[PDB]
Amino acid sequence: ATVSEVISYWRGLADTDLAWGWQCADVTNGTTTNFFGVTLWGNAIDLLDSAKAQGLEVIYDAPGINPKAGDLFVMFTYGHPYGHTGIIIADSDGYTIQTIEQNQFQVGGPARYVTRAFSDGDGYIVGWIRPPYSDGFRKLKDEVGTFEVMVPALNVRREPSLNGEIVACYQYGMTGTYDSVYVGDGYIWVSYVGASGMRNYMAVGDADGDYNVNPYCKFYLEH
Repeated sequence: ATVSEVISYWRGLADTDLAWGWQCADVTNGTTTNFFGVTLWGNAIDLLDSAKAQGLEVIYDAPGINPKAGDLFVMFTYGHPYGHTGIIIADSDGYTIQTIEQNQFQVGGPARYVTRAFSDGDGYIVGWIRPPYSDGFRKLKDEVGTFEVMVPALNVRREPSLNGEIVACYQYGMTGTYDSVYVGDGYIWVSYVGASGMRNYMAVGDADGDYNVNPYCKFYLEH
């Protein structure tokens, strides 16, 4: 993937919803997963550690060390322990950063243009990931399980399809029961009856056939 490709994708979304076609639903792991095939686990604040562990390039903020267009920043947050992330859309002079960021729905909101200082009332920039930029459905099984969300943010839908209506977005660490597993549109899905009373579907990893080959969750089976 190219820098212009990725920035243009995010500019498109900022310029403009419940039919968004990404499953992993934050800016950073959403981008690494969907453009680079590299999935990161953790809260936003954890993603520099997870990126390093997956062999990606990570650079920590320091005097004279400033981010570039295409970099994915991690921010320590004062108001909660989970951190914040976004994509840097222009080279930084070290005093401001131009970004696109996101603003039952626990995370994964609509994208917007932001310009921020390196440290403010909400938190401060810790560092950034530099991605390696270059030049139907079917029931699989009934199963009594619980999931644990391991990615920063994960969309939940009303149908187990790429663009099924989004009804929640779960955060890292969320757990819940499920009663069945589906395959569809390149993903494995778990399914459960939501509090609304209607059935929901959540993609839990990229699929090769019936195999979850890139998991977004951990799975636990009743004993």
